Amino acid sequence: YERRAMELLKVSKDKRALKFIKKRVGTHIRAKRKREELSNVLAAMRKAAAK
Amino acid sequence: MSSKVSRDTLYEAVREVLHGNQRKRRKFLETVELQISLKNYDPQKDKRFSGTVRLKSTPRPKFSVCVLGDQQHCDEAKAVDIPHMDIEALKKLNKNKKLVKKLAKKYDAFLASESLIKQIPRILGPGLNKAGKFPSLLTHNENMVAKVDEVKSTIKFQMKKVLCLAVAVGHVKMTDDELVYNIHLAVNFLVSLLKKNWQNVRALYIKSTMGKPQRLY
Amino acid sequence: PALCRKMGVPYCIIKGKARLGRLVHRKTCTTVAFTQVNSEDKGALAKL
Amino acid sequence: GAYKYIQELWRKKQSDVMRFLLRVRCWQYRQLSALHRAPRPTRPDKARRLGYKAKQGYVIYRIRVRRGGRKRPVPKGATYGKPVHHGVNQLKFARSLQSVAEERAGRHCGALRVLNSYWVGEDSTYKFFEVILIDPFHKAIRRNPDTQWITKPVHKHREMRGLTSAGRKSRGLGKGHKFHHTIGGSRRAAWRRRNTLQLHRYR
RNA sequence: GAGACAUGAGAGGUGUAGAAUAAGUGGGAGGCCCGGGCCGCCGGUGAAAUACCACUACUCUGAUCGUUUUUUCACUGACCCGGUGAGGCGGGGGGGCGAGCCCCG
RNA sequence: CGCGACCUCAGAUCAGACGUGGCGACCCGCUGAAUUUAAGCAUAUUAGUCAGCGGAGGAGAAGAAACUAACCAGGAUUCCC
Ligand SMILES: [Mg+2]
Ligand SMILES: [Mg+2]
Ligand SMILES: [Mg+2]
Ligand SMILES: [Mg+2]
Ligand SMILES: [Mg+2]
Ligand SMILES: [Mg+2]
Ligand SMILES: [Mg+2]
Ligand SMILES: [Mg+2]
Ligand SMILES: [Mg+2]
Repeated sequence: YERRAMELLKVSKDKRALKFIKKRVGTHIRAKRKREELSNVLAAMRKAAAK
Repeated sequence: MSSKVSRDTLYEAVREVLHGNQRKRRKFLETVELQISLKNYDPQKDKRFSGTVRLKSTPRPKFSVCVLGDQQHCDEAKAVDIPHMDIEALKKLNKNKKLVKKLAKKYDAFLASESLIKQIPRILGPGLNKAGKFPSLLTHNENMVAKVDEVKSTIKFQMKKVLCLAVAVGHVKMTDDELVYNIHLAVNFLVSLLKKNWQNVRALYIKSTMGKPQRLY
Repeated sequence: PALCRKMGVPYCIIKGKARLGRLVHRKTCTTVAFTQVNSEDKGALAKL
Repeated sequence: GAYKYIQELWRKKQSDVMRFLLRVRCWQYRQLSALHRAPRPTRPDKARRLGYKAKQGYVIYRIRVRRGGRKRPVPKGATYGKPVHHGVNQLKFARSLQSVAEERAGRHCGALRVLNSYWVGEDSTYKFFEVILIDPFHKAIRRNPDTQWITKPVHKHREMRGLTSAGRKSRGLGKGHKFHHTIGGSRRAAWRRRNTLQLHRYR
């Protein structure tokens, strides 16, 4: 589910990704922080592949 | 569609104007436009609150509001020096006759008076209502106290039941350092009411003879 | 392996847990570490 | 640091490594028999944080529980009287499958004490737990303080009186407004105290 | 394979006197053509005609490369069935009995 | 084509121990009705009670806050008003 949300964040459908993560983990707070951590992971690997 | 280059790397927010320094691309004067971007509309419903603002541009494509003010605001009419005529000369002016090469669709926003409007659509030519023009109060052109809507005469628009509009503000031949306080009105006058519609923010299209990509969000 | 890789210490996967345990005088042993060594086997290290 | 790495790894249960290991170990526990003695704890960090020590006298039993709800054991689905009591199918047992695993382990090796238990993979059909048992007559256990409390005679069949970790979670007792039902020690202690009638001498 | 899926993308319609229907959200009396333009427009007072600047998207598009859903076929390793005292399962080597099959002597 | 080491299992009238059953007034874990009342009766009530099953001890359970509170704050559990 983390990898499917990472695909959603790569395509940048962030509202859908938040609704999906909220459906999987249950809570809006936990879903928001999981989305920000997965977005941090995506940004890190993106700048690594860039440099 | 758009211009030839068709690229933008900016967000162009509402805390931004900062665009337009080579809009005069060719030798002529570009017919700069202004639009609204009301999305999310249901075609099988009715909506209201027509917009009529004073948009300070001082343009070259310019009509006027001079007919007819029949002998009431002479002090307001002779400052601009109108052709001051009578009801029979309005029969001449309207498109019932066949006299001269005159634009029958000359002025759509006619002068809001309280006398002649009662007898316009009965003996005159119906070209007023086929062309869809009426000296109504939408135009706010009372023109009796000192000066309201006579000297500048801004090109007006309307909020019909249609989705997209394209009404030209006219011409510029100048920079946007007066536009920075001229145009911030469309989003606020739309979101002030009728909240069973689209949200606040979007881009706007300005395409013309040549429409430079200036999609102000 | 990921830990020894990131710290840059050379690690090997030997074939035999009982063989490790027999060199450490028990039945089985999971891993064994080499720390610093005397001078006459530094060269044996410096190939291995 | 090793046990901390195992702990984080066992929290990452949906990783490909852990889902492989869980599936293969579930397969072989399925091929084994229902009650079984393990030779060593499969999860040593979990077992030691639940109380196990690598000494003589600590044993580990793997228990398999057929999972799902509890069906009412009445013939032909006929309970008699009161549609509110007509239910047969969607009923649920008051204790957990982990608690009944500890109870089956204790009832088989009835000369040992159930210390605790943990989860080692389920199934769709079964659930596999490992129960830490203690022989309370090994010298290495009753000749050492900090563990002869379980050799004391008031701790026979803790899992049958409901006072292991899983059984306590089933009893539902705690501190505060969530737990007023059991505010005299237990549920029927509370029921007794608030349903007795104190008839004093001088009323 | 199929399915809306990322998407690109040629392509518009008439009750009709119309220089096709001069049609869609555009409309300058011409930007621009050579110091000329042009299907037409204040000149069927014209479906709002529209000589022009086709920004919403017009019966809207064959396909592109991606993520997503379903159908068929096949595999076995979970799972299931059967048999047995778990008795010769799968692949591979020679002279060869016979086709003489075969460069053919 | 043997000899070891470990792992996972097995056997033994192997050496030494331990459990089983009873009682059940109080205690703990489950399971758990219907009579009854509702002037009928189905939710409700009876009642988480009787019956049923398991496990104890001289007591048991509980117990040193993932607590109460909203105050100038209190401070494990149990019992009484
Ligand atoms: Mg009832
Ligand atoms: Mg013996
Ligand atoms: Mg009754
Ligand atoms: Mg009665
Ligand atoms: Mg009755
Ligand atoms: Mg009873
Ligand atoms: Mg007994
Ligand atoms: Mg006690
Ligand atoms: Mg206790």
